[PDB]
Amino acid sequence: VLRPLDKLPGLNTATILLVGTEDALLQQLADSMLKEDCASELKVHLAKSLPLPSSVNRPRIDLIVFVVNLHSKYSLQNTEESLRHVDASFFLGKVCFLATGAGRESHCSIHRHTVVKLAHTYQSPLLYCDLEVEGFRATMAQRLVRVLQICAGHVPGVSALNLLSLLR
Amino acid sequence: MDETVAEFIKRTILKIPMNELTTILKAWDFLSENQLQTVNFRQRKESVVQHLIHLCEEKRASISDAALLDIIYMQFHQHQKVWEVFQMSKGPGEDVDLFDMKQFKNSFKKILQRALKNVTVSFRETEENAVWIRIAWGTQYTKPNQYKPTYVVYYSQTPYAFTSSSMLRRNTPLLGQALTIASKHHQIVKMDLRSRYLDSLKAIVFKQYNQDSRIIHENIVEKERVQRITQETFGDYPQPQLEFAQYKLETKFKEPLRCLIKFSSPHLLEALKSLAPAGIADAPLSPLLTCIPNKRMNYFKIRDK
Amino acid sequence: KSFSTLFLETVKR
Amino acid sequence: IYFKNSENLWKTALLAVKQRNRGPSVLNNSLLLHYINCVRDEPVLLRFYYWLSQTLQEECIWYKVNNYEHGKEFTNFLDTIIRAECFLQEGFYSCEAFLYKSLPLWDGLCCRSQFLQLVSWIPFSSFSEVKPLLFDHLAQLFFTSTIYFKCSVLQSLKELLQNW
Amino acid sequence: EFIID
Amino acid sequence: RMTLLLRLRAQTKQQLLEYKSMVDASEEKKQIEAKIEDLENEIEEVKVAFEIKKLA
Amino acid sequence: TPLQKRLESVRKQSSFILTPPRRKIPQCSQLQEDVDPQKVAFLLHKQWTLYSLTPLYKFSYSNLKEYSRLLNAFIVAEKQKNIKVIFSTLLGMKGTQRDPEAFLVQIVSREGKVLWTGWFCCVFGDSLLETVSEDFTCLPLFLANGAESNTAIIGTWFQKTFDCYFSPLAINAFNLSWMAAMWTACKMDHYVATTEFLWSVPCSPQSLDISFAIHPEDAKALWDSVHKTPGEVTQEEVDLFMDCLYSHFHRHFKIHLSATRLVRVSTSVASAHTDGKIKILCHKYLIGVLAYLTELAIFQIE
Amino acid sequence: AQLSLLIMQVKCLTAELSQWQKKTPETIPLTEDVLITLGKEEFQKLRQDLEMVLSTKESKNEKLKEDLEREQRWLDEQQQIMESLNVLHSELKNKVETFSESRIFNEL
Amino acid sequence: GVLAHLERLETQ
DNA sequence: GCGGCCTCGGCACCGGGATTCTCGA
DNA sequence: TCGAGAATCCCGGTGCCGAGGCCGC
Repeated sequence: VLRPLDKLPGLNTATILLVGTEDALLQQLADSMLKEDCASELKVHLAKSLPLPSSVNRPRIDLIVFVVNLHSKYSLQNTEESLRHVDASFFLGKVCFLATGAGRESHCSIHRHTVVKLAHTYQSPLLYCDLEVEGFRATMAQRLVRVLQICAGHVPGVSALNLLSLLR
Repeated sequence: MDETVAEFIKRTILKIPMNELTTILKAWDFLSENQLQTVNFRQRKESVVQHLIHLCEEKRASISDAALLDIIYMQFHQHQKVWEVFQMSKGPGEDVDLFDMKQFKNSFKKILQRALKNVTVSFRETEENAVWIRIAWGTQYTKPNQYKPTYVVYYSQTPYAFTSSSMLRRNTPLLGQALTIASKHHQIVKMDLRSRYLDSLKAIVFKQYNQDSRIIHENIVEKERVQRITQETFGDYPQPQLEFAQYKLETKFKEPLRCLIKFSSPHLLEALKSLAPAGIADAPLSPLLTCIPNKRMNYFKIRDK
Repeated sequence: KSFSTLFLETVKR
Repeated sequence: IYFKNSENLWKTALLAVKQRNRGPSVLNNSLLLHYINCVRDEPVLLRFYYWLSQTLQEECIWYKVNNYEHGKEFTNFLDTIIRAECFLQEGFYSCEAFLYKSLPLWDGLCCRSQFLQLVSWIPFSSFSEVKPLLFDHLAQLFFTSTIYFKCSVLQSLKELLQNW
Repeated sequence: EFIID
Repeated sequence: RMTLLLRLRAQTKQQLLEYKSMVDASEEKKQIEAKIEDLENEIEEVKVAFEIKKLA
Repeated sequence: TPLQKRLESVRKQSSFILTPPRRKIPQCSQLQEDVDPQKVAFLLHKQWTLYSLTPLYKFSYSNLKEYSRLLNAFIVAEKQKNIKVIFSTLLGMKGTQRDPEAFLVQIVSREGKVLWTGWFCCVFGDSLLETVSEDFTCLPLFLANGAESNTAIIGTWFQKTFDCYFSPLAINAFNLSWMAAMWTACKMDHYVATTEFLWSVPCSPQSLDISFAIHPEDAKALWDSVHKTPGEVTQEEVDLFMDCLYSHFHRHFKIHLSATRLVRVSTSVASAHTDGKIKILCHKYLIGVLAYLTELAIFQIE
Repeated sequence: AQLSLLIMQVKCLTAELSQWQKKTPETIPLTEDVLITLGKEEFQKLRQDLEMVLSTKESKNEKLKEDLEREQRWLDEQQQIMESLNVLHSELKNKVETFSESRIFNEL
Repeated sequence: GVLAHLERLETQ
């Protein structure tokens, strides 16, 4: 079970952990999220399911974006299954719900209300995008990285706790 | 230069594309080197399909070689007309010491015209040592139908004899019967391997195919494992089955629950290989789906056990 | 203090 | 073909004649846009709503196949929509209806200059029925994008304030 | 067995 | 470096801010229509508690 | 009321307030009034390529001959760029009495070789009737089946004369799974065809497709396992039917079907694709299948 | 989890507001530097946005002059269609309104 | 406008 | 080597062959 | 009980519109 403050922070390290069943798209999103030379260390983490095999030395994880591939109902059954292994103090600010495949709206095995209901019943931001195309990735990557500096505390005015008060 | 022959040649010459006109017209030998220059192959389709057939009107083309033209057309277009695989089986004893291509041609045509008295069987002993039988069918009441022939690729001394699954009529049990009695075998069995790529069926039935620092992937110990298990089940260079690899499931849901699964891909065994690493499939990918070439079978009929 | 970079950069290795 | 004339040889003399006389569905119609500006009628603002919704849907689904070359006619068509609204001065009822539909799916810079001028012309609704539908997303992207999108929203909402 | 698991 | 140590001070005066907020929330031990109302009256009252703090 | 009602409808739709449409199992729709048995029976086993059709401005079900001539003279002119066009009101393809009567558009070529057979129907589509004015006769559904070239010509004619616009209706795999579930929930007998679900995995290099074809009676008994509340099927019941398919496929082939997308759900009621070439109408439930299809067309229009 | 998260949200906003009110402005440890490092950084960033904001406020009056011309033209075409529609209203008043049915048959 | 301009300082 | 030209070919909808299963020798 | 006739499940063998090639400006 992941907790927000189980590890100590670094200096400029903002460790986000992507969550999605498909992993090539997660790798593409991670590549785009490090393409821009931002002012923060960006030890991006990938995964498939929140059990997250127990390996110590994992840094203080500052964001978990649940990439829910709307094209595949698996990406929700593997998110909702993985949503039960997140600490309740982790769901406040440091949780986003990416919904890739939205907008195509013809491959969607999942009605975007269902991801809306999931991201509202867990009280966390829900950021639509279409991760397959770099044009909508290289702008969602700069949205996840500015949410990153909010949850990791790099912007010295806004906490992760202040964040969800903005994205309600 | 005949009925159901000249226009048959016309219908098999507009079939062949413009690029490989020389390739197929050189091999069927009616157009010698001198005849190739007379017709300008690069001009038009209706021009060539009219001048070439005239070049057989002077050559008095017969169905015996018109069918050979169709054979040579399919030898480069075998990736159509999905192929069944027949498997012969001799009992206990020595092998076929006499597969004389002349004798096999005799022992096949004689048996086939014994019952199907009006058929135009045309063989073509290919250079890969595999006789490429083509059969135009027709009962005694009708003329041999060259519209829908049943090409049979019998590998010369092999127990396996591919077959173009055209219509699966009452001749199919006679197609196998004539095949297993011409070649000195006793039992003909449809392997139930049915693929559109004969160059892959040949591989399967002969087992001839295998012979950043910032991105911390947390499930690396699982990605490595799934990549491993997809390399000991799909070793290297899988062959394209590209076939409706059916699984006529008859199992109870955990009385039975009938299913008729049909995996359909332009390249199946490579599509399955990129499944588990793509997250669609579990790492041990259900030998029912890995052992398609290992069992030399894709049209499964599984039950519960 | 601060393993961070004030150590890691100085002990660059 | 199309008024391609052959009097060009005569147009030596006919160009002298010109010199001698010198000496001796509705968006791309500015002269007709004034009509729809003046009729707030039912079957014309609906004959026009259904065209805008099915042009901002089909030609925006056109993004999902090119996103680069289709991103210049859509920009130049959204510019015509924007100009038609700046003239006619009320937000087209498909302009908001497309915005609520395509704001959650929207990125920061995909037709930002056009989308955030559409927000300006949004029929004043309640700011209790338009806030959750749109302004809860012009904060979902406002707080995650750079300054250059941030300044493009308080400017967008600046013009929205005047248009309300 | 006929690996129906 | 000083700018980098300044980015650290700042980041840590907010990471300890988060740490103290969480441990105070852990130190402590309903009307959803108003549960967001007594959620809103801080996001306005912490807001006046820290906009004046940032303004000082 | 004339527009602002539609704006409030758009607000309600975009709000996405607790959607799960517990739908009534498609009830046996005894053929209402006329419903020309020859015509409707000809219209059943034809693969309609769905489109979403905005309401037609200034349409009337009296001037069918004038539109027939105006479109016939336009189609054969697109050949200049042998054909007869027969607009035919269907008189019974409507859910409620206030719905506009569905009417056909057939490209009849000598004999009655109906090349194209268009079909506009508005059944149980009273979420559009009560929001559009009287001048528009709204038929959200458009049904092609003729070549795509002729559809992309009659659609242009309809845009030119009626200000109606054809977005190609694409049933998403969510709606596809819904209809695949309510059609094995029906009370039919003598199942015409097996309940096939053509999946299509999202592999980047390859495009493997799966035909999870179930025995139609076996899927009805599997549906009864997940069917608890009668009269109406829920989203959870549909998802449990689909997950019983998933747990009978990943059980067998170890590939998660839920990670794939539906592309076609053949059922004894009505086949249904995704990319548009969707509605085959095997049985005479077409006023219910068309009810779902029109309700889906409203989603695209509104 | 919606309610179980709202309760922890109010519990966390309470802690954060009780900790912000605890945060007195800590200007005592401010900076040992003479602040020229931070000063000539902040004016230089000012130089970075001042060119970047003059470039935007020059386009602002560019588009405002272009739109002043455009909306002056729109106002002209509007007062024209206003006076024209008013004179049409006055003229169509009691000119075509004085239309009798029998007079319409006599004109036929 | 300053929106069409603000889209070309994002790039430049 | 491009401009309006043209020709194969994947996908898919409509037409007979053999299996069901009902009735006559 | 069994033998020919009809219908219809299973998959063709066909129809027909995008893609690739190709010849003036």
